[PDB]
Amino acid sequence: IGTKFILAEKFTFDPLSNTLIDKEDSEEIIRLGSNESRILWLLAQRPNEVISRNDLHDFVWREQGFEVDDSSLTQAISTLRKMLKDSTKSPQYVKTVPKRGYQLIARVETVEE
Repeated sequence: IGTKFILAEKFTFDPLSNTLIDKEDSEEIIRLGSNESRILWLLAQRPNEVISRNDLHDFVWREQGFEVDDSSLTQAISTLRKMLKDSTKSPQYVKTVPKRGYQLIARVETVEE
């Protein structure tokens, strides 16, 4: 329902507004793209589960909404990694599973509804 979460105890994420605000820098606010938010939505609906490209497609196919096509899955993941300021060579907050999809490792702390 757009419940606010803190990611990785480093960033405050508002799914409702689709924005990420760095806890260490309140002036640093990054807007999240359509498919980029679709990923985190599926992760919110499937905590601790790997989200595939087919899963993303399923979300798009569901409801009466349409895909804006801001970016691909992998591209959206790259953006998410940048937004969370994760490691390039060995990310510790975003996990990639070969031939399965992607899974968020960042700790998810409930803030408010």
